[PDB]
Amino acid sequence: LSRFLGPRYRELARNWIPTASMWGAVGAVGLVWATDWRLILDWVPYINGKF
Amino acid sequence: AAKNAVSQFVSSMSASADVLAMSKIEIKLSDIPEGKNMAFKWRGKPLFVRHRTKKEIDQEAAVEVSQLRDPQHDLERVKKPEWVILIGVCTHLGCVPIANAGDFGGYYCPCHGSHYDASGRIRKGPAPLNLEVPTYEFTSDDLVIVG
Amino acid sequence: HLVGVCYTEEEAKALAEEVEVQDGPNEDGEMFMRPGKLSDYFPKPYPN
Amino acid sequence: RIAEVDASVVREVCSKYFYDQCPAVAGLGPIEQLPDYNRIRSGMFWLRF
Amino acid sequence: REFGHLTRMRHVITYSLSPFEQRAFPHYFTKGIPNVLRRTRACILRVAPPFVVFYLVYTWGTQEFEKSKRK
Amino acid sequence: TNIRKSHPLMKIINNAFIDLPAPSNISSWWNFGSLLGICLILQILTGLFLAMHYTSDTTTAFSSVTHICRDVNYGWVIRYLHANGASMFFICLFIHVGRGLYYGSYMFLETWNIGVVLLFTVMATAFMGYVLPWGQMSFWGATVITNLLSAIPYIGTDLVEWIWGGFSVDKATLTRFFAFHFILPFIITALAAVHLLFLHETGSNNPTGISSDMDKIPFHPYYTIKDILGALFMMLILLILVLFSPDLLGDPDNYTPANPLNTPPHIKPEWYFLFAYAILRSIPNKLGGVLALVASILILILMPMLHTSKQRSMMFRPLSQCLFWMLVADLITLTWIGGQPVEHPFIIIGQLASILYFLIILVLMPITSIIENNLLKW
Amino acid sequence: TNIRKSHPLMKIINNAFIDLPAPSNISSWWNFGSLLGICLILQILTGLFLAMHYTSDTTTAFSSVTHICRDVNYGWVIRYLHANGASMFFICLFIHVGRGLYYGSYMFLETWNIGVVLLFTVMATAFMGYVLPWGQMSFWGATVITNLLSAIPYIGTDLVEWIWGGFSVDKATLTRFFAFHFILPFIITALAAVHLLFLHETGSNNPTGISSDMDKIPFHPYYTIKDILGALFMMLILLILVLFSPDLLGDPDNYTPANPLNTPPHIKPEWYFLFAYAILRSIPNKLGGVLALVASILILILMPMLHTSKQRSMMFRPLSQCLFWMLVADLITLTWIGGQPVEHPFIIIGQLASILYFLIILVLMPITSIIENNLLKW
Amino acid sequence: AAPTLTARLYSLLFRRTSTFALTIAVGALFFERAFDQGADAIYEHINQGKLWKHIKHKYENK
Ligand code: HEM
Ligand code: HEM
Ligand code: HEM
Ligand code: HEM
Ligand SMILES: Cc1cc(C)c2nc(SCc3c(C)cccc3-n3nnn(C)c3=O)sc2c1
Ligand SMILES: Cc1cc(C)c2nc(SCc3c(C)cccc3-n3nnn(C)c3=O)sc2c1
Ligand SMILES: Cc1cc(C)c2nc(SCc3c(C)cccc3-n3nnn(C)c3=O)sc2c1
Ligand SMILES: Cc1cc(C)c2nc(SCc3c(C)cccc3-n3nnn(C)c3=O)sc2c1
Ligand code: FES
Repeated sequence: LSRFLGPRYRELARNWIPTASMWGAVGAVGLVWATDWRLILDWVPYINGKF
Repeated sequence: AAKNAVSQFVSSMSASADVLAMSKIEIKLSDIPEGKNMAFKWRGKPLFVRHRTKKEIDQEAAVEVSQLRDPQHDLERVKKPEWVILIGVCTHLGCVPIANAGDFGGYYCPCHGSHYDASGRIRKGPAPLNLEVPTYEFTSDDLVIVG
Repeated sequence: HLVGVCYTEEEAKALAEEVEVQDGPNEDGEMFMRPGKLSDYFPKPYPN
Repeated sequence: RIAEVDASVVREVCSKYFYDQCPAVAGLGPIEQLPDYNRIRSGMFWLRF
Repeated sequence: REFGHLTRMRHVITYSLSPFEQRAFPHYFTKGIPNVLRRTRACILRVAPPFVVFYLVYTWGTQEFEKSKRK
Repeated sequence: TNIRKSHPLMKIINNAFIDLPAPSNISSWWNFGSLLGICLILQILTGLFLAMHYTSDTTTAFSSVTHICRDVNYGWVIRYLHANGASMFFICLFIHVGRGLYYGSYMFLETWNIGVVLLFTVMATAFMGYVLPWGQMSFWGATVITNLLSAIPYIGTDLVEWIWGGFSVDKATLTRFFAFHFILPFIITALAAVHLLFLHETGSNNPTGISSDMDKIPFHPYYTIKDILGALFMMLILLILVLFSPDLLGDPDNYTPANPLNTPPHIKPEWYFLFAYAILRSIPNKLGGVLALVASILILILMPMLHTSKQRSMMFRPLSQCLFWMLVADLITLTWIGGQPVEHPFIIIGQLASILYFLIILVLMPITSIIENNLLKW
Repeated sequence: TNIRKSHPLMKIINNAFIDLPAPSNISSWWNFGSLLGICLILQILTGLFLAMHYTSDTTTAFSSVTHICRDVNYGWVIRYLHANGASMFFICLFIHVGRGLYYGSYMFLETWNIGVVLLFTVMATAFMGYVLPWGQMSFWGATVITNLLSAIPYIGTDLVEWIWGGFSVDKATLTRFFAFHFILPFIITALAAVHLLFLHETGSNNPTGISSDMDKIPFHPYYTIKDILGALFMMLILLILVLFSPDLLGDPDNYTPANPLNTPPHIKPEWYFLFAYAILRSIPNKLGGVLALVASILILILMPMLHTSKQRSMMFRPLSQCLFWMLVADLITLTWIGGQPVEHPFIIIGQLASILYFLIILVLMPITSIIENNLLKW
Repeated sequence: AAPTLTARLYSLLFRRTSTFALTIAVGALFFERAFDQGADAIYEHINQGKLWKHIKHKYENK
C-alpha cells in the first residue's frame, strides 16, 4: 500500500528507535530475571543470585 | 516485589530433588547379574546397568566408521570398557524393547523396523541421532555415583 | 535428616548400617533382610 | 533573528521552559470539573519519551 | 445502541396478526418439499465437486497401500 | 417504576440478554456460540468430580482411573461424559470459526483477535488432560511433543526438563501437567467474557453482510427460545455417544498402561489433533516443523488485511465459495493422512496438501476477490 | 481521544478506581476494606498449593500434613502462612464491622445486607478447614457441632449422616468437608463484587455523618497511595508471626492425631470462635443453644430499623459512645470465658454476659438515642 | 542562597520518566551485592560457634 508510506512515517520511527531498542533491550534483560536464565546469568558474573 | 517472589518459586516442583540423596547418590550394587537389562524405577526411566564381558568390546570396535551416521563411540563416553550406562528412550519417539532379543546383539524395536545396539548405537531408520548418555562421574571404587 | 545438622553423610551411612532391616518380597526368596539404606526411618520398638 | 529558527531550536527551547515545571493556574466558575493540581502537574511529564 | 436510536426511516407500513389467530401448520409438506428442492439446486454445484475430489484420492490412496505388499 | 430498568443488577441482565437488538434473519449457524458456552460449563463441573479421585503419580495414575469406572458410584457415566464432551467442544469450535470466515465476521477486529487467543488456550488444555490417564498414548504423545520442544534454539532444553519436575517421568512429573490442566479452563472463561463485551459495541453480523439497524427485534423471546431448543438437541447427541457407543471416538491402545520397555504398533492422536500432526511430519526438520504448526493457527489473524473484496460476506460471491469448500475438503484430507502410517502414497499426498492449505488462504483467495470486483465494475 | 474514557475495558477501570469521587476526610479505619480483599487473595493462592499435596482420608490425613512441612520444598512457610493468614482475615473483619456500626454505615441497606451474608459464609468456610488436618481438636470440634446439629426437630438427624459420607467416621468422610471448603471461598469472591456494585451508587460515608458532595477528591492518587501503604504495613505484621512465632495463636493439642480412644484435657476452639462458644454453653438446652448462636450474627440485620437518633454517626453523640465500648468490652469477656473450663465463677459470668450482648443492641441503644434527641430539642 | 545537593538526578534521567519506571530493572543491581554484608554476617555473628559450618572442620579431616 501507500497509505502508510511517506517521509512522515519513518520520520517518527527514527525518533522512536531510541524508544524502541529501549522497548527491546529492557524486555531482553527482563527475560533473564523471570525464569532464571542460567546461560545468561553469568553473562556478567557479579550476579551470583543462585546461592 | 520481584527478586524473591518469582525467583525462588521453582524447586518445590523444579531441579531441586525432594528425596535429596536418592539414586544418583546411591551405592549401586550388582542389582542385576551379568548379561541382562532389568528395569529400575529411578531417574524416571530405567537406567540400565550392565556387567560388561571380555568380548563385547570387539562387538563395538569391529564396526568401522562409514555408514553409522552418528559418530559417538564407546571409547569416549563411558570411561571404563567393562561398564556402561543407558537411558530408556529412543531419539525420535521414545521406545525401548523387551529385553535380550535382537539379531547381532542389540535391542530390536518392533514399531516399524528399528534395532538399537547395546551401548547406545543406531543402525536403523528413521531414528535421527544416538542414545542419551546420562551424566556421571566414576569417583569411587565400587559405590556408583552416576550423576 | 541428620546430614548437615549434626553428622556428615559418612558417619550417617555407617550409623544406618548398625541395624539391619526387613525388606519386601522378591522372587527366588522371601521378604528378605538387609542393612540400612540411609533412606530409612528410625526403626520402631514394639511389634504392634 | 526569525530566519535562524529551525525545528531543533524550537525542540530545545520548549524543553527548557515547559517539560517538568510547576505551572500556575487560575479558574472562574462553574469549575467543578477543573482537574486536581496533582493531576495537572503530572501532565507535564510524558509517557514514551 | 437501544431501540429508538438506531436509524432513520420514512413511509413504510407493517401489517401483522396475533399468534392465537393463526394455524400452526398451514402448509408443511406441500411447500416444504418444493422449497428445499429449490435451495438444494442453488448450492450443489458449489459444494459437492470438492468432496468428489477427496473421494477419488481416498480410493486411489488406499489402493497403492494394499498392492505394495504381496505382488 | 420498571424494575428491569432501574435496579443495579437487573439493568445489566436486561441490556445484555432481554432488550438487546438483534437481526431478524439470523440462521442456526449462529447457534454455536452458546453451544460452546454450554460445553465449557459441562467440562468444568464434570472435571471437578474426577479431580477428587484422581492421583497424579506414574505408579498409580492408570489405576486411579480404573477405580472410578468400577468402584465409585456413577463414576463410569461421569468419566465418559468428560472424554466425549471434549469431542463435542472441538466440533462446535470448528463450526464456529468456519462461520465467521464465510460470512466475514473477522471485520470485528477486537472480537476476532480475542478469538484466536481462545483457540490456542483450548488446544493446550486438551493436550495436558490426555497425558493424565498415563496409558501408552499418553506416554508416546508426551515424548513426541517434548523432543520437538527441544528444537527451540536458545531456551529449548531449559523448558523440557521443567515440565517433568526436573527429570524423566516420576511421581512429581504429572503434578505440573495436572496443575496447568486445572487452571487454564478458568482463564478461558475470563477471555470469553471480554470476547462478548467487544461484540456488544456493534451487535451481530447477518448472512447478507449488509447492516440491519432498520430491522431489529428483541433478543427475548425470539432467540431465547431458539437457543434453548438447540441446546436440547445437542444434549441428545452427546448422550447417544455416552450410552450407546462410549468408545467409538477413542483408541484401544490407551487401555494398556504406559511401558517404556513395550512397543505400540502405531502413534495416533485424537481426531481433532490429526490435521496438525500431518503438517508436522511433512517437514524434514525439527525447527521448521514446530514453526509450520504454530503458523497454521496464527494465519487466522491475517484475514482482516487480506480482504480485497467490495462485499463483506460470501453469499453473493460464487467463485469465493468454490474456494471455501476446497479448503474444508483439504482439512478432511489432512485428518485422514494424520492417522495413516508413513509410507509411499501417504507421504506425497501429505505434503501436497500442506502446501494447498497455505496457497488458498494467502494467494488464491485475495486474487479471486479482485477478479470478482472487476466483473461487477466494482 | 482520551483513551481512558472511550475504550470499552478502560472505561470501567477509570470509573471504578481512577476518577471516582471520594470524601477528603476519610480515616484509616476505611483502610480495612481493601485489606480484606488482600487477605482473601492470599488465602486462595496459598490454599491451592496445599491442595495438591493433601489427602482426604482419616488414616492418612494427619500424615500428609506433616509430610509437606518436612519433605516438600517451601511447604513449611506456605502452611504457616495459611494458618496465620486466617487469623489476619478475622481480625480485619471485626474491625470492618465495628467501623460500619459506629459511623452508621448500615444506612446503605443493600450494602449492609450483602455484608451479613458474607459474614456467615467465611465463618462456615473456616470451620471446614480446621477439620481437615485431623488432630484431636479437628475430631472433638467436628463432633460437638454435629451432635448439636441433631437437635433440629424434623430434618436434623437426616443432615448429620450426610456430611460424614453416610458412615460414622471413615475415608470418604473428609471428601465432603474438603469439597465444601474448596468451593465456598469462590462464592465469597462473587458476593464481594456485588457488594461494591451497590456501594458505587452512593459513594462512601465519612466520619462526620454529613454528606460531602461539595468536597470530593479523585481516588487516584490520594487513596491509591494510602491503600498501598496500609497493605505493606499488614504484610509486615503477618510475617512477624510466620517467621518469629508461628505457633503462638494455635493450640498444642492439635499435634496429636485424632483418637476416639484417648482423651483431650480440654476443648478449646480457635480464638475467633470463642465468643460464640461461650453463648452456647450458657443455654441448658440443645435447641435453644443453636438458636442463640445463629441469632447473634442475625441481629446485625435489625440495625437499620432500630435507629432512633436524628444524626447518622456517633462522632457527636457522647452517650452512645459509652455504650459502644461497653459492647466491645463484653465481647472480650465472652472470648476469655470461652477458653475456660466449666466451673463455678465462669458459669454465672458467662450467662450474665450473654444477656448483656442482647440488652445493649435491642433495648439500651434505641432508648439512649431518644434521650439525646430530647436534650438537643431534636 | 547556596542550596543543598537535591538535584543530582532531576535533570538528566529522572526527568524523561524513562529511568523512573526503568529503576525497577536497570535499578535492580548491586544491593544483593551489599546486603550479605548485613543479614548473613549479622546472623553468623550472633550465633558464634553454634552452627554446623563453624564446627564441621573436626569431622571433615580426610
Ligand atoms: C470458548 C470459546 C468461545 C466462546 C464461548 C464463544 C462465544 C461466542 C458467542 C456466545 C457469540 C455470540 C453468538 C454467535 O454469534 O454465535 C460469539 C460470536 C463470535 N465469535 Fe466466539 N466464542 C468462542 C470462540 C471463538 C473463536 C475461536 C473465534 C474466532 C477465531 C470467535 C469469533 C467470534 C466472532 C467473530 C463472533 C461474532 C460473529 C457474528 O456476529 O457474525 N469466537 N462467540
Ligand atoms: C475446556 C475444558 C476441558 C477439556 C477440553 C478437557 C479435556 C480432557 C481430556 C481430553 C481428558 C482425557 C480423558 C480421557 O480421554 O480419558 C481429561 C482428563 C481429565 N480432566 Fe479434563 N478437560 C477440561 C476441563 C477440566 C477441568 C476444569 C478439570 C478439573 C477441575 C479437569 C480434570 C480432569 C481430570 C482429573 C482428568 C483425569 C483423567 C481422566 O479422568 O481421564 N478437566 N480432560
Ligand atoms: C470478605 C468480606 C468483605 C470484603 C472484601 C469487603 C470489602 C469492602 C470494601 C473494599 C469496601 C470499600 C472501602 C471501605 O470502606 O473499607 C467496603 C465497604 C463497606 N462494607 Fe465491606 N467487605 C466485606 C465484608 C463486609 C461485612 C461483613 C460488612 C457488614 C456486616 C460489610 C459492610 C460494608 C459497608 C457498610 C461498607 C461501606 C462503609 C462506608 O462507606 O462507610 N462488608 N467493603
Ligand atoms: C477464605 C478462605 C479460607 C480460609 C479462612 C481458610 C481457613 C483454613 C484453616 C483455618 C485451615 C486449618 C489449617 C490449620 O490450622 O492447620 C485450613 C486448611 C486447609 N485449607 Fe484453607 N481456608 C481458606 C481457603 C482455602 C482454599 C480456597 C483452599 C483450596 C483451594 C484451601 C485449602 C486448604 C487445605 C488443603 C487445608 C488442609 C491443609 C492444612 O491443614 O494446612 N483453603 N484452611
Ligand atoms: C439460552 C440462552 C441464554 C442466554 C442468556 C444467552 N446469551 C447469549 S449471548 C448474547 C449477546 C451478548 C451478551 C452480546 C452481544 C451479542 C449477543 N448475541 N447477539 N446475537 N446472538 C446470537 C448473541 O448471542 S446466547 C444465550 C442463550
Ligand atoms: C497449540 C497446540 C498445542 C499442542 C500441545 C498440540 N499437540 C498436538 S498432538 C499431541 C499428541 C501426539 C503427538 C501423539 C499422541 C497423542 C497426542 N495428544 N495429546 N493430547 N491429545 C488430545 C492428543 O491427541 S497438536 C497441538 C496444538
Ligand atoms: C491499592 C488499591 C487498589 C485498588 C484498585 C483499590 N480499589 C478499592 S475499591 C474502590 C471503590 C469502589 C470500586 C466502589 C465504591 C467505593 C470504592 N471506595 N471508595 N472509597 N474507598 C476507600 C473505596 O474503597 S480499594 C483499593 C486499593
Ligand atoms: C456460623 C458458624 C458456623 C459454625 C460451623 C461455627 N462453629 C463454631 S465452633 C467449632 C469448634 C469447636 C466447638 C471446638 C473445637 C474447634 C472448633 N473449630 N472448628 N473450626 N475452627 C476454626 C474451630 O475453632 S462457631 C460457628 C459459627
Ligand atoms: S519409533 Fe522409536 S525407533 Fe522408530
